[PDB]
Amino acid sequence: MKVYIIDYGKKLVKLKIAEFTRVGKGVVLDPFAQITLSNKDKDIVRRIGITIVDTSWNNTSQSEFKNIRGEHRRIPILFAGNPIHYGIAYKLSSIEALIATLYIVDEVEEAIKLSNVVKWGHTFIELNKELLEAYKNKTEEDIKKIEREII
Repeated sequence: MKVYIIDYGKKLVKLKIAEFTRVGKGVVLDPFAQITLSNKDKDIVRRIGITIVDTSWNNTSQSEFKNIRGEHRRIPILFAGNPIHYGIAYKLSSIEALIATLYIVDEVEEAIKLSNVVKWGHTFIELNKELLEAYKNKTEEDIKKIEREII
């Protein structure tokens, strides 16, 4: 699918997968969003795409997500599989949030090809795989109750 990035993430841009933008497009991954990503954002992702705001979980605020154009969705609980934040909840990198999004929108197939862009992409998947499987192609409410259980 198409991937966009808002910057005030060199990898995805170098690898032809993403481009920069000033205006949000498609589904905007937003930790401050009330609506959780589900199987209803599936066709928006396929036709329009995914917008990423390049930032950290710790020092971000809602001010940099607030007026971004597009459909705002948060990602359910997941654990970073990168060698820097391994095991820590919610602290996903840009490529991990992409892998997660693709998995949940019933596109597990491409969550794999993207996971080979980085050497630890495989680690992130198998660390959360049936968490990802329990998330895949499920409705938001079905996805959200599970998120509450793990906590």
